[PDB]
Amino acid sequence: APSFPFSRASGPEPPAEFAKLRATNPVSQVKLFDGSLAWLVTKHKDVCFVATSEKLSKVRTRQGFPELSASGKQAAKAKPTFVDMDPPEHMHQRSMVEPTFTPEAVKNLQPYIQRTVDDLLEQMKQKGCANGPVDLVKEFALPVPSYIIYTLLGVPFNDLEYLTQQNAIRTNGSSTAREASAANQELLDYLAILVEQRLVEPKDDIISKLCTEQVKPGNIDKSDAVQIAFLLLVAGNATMVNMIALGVATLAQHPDQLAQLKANPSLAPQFVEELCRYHTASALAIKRTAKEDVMIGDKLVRANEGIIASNQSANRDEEVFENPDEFNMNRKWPPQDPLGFGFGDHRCIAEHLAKAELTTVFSTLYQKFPDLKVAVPLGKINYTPLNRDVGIVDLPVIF
Ligand code: HEM
Repeated sequence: APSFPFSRASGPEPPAEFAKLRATNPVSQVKLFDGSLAWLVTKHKDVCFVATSEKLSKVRTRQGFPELSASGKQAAKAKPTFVDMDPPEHMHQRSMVEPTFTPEAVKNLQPYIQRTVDDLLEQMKQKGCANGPVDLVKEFALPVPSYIIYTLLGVPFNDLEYLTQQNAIRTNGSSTAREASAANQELLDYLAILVEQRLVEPKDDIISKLCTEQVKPGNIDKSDAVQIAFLLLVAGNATMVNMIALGVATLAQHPDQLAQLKANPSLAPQFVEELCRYHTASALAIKRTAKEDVMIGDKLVRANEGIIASNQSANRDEEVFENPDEFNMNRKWPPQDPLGFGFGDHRCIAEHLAKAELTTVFSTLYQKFPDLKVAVPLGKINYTPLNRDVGIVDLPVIF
């Protein structure tokens, strides 16, 4: 059994194993870091089944849960938030924060999303690139999702830049373990203080809603509120940064489609849909253990055996998406959903927010900077390490 996670075939490409497995062995066994074996599911239809089957559990203290590293194994010891819950606990806690992320609520946020993107682009213009390329990640891709989610949680404007840097340190590939865990503690300590404050005078933010509607009535206590707030910050931020940067790089690689976006900014939604299918930047989140024996394709998965469902592979499934390895913002979409945000009850709570952010970025960026160019040869883009989710570490641009 091959070791899993697989390595990406190159900087921007999924692992090569997935296409071979989809063709010849779509439910197969892989070997995890600790020697245990898990089942790997690669076809779109089977990923949807794993994501919705009531016979499968996300509870991480069940025998067989497929942790992919040693830190995940010890993270499993902490009190769980709704990301690691089964029904009915899952929606009980998830519904406490879902009102901010509904399509209606995200529509109302759209002026603020646009103002945030406008302000950060205007700052980048004023900085200019007269002394060399600037890093689109540090200058734009990182602060846009960071400022928005921090602001929604309730962080005041003056604290945004420090906390944005600290959260970046958490996931930066060249951080030492001491740097990353110190940045992590910095974030937890700040959120605990913000929770204490909102308990005394609530404002109009997510932490205030939790303190007022759940902590004070006793449905959760203030430490749960910290954990839930922390989850909403760290679950998707690094992914948002990577999606923005991957979108720019992808458009640099497909000049004809960038030309269409420049001439019709209203194509941004379709560009975003294809971006999230093609670059599945969160590919290791759909993991389960079997509560009972369950049949998947031609394989029997026994109780207490772990399953990993690759939405990355599913988003390249030849049986669902015609020419899946071509980036084509003008593709015709089948009835099946792309799985960039997962599927079923656990499907990304922030799907609408994430897409609204991505759509605002790509309908604005080239209107502001019509000559935005990646400043290094495209073959020299600094992608994330091949053993990690696809992403871009830094992206020098001129404009
Ligand atoms: C483009 C950016 C994003 C992508 C591609 C993405 C992708 C995903 C994926 C694949 C999952 C697993 C869903 C499943 O189990 O079926 C997920 C879950 C989640 N995401 Fe996102 N996400 C993004 C942005 C965000 C943001 C901005 C936030 C927070 C504000 C967020 C919070 C979450 C949470 C809390 C979960 C767990 C939901 C649950 O188990 O009920 N994500 N996301």
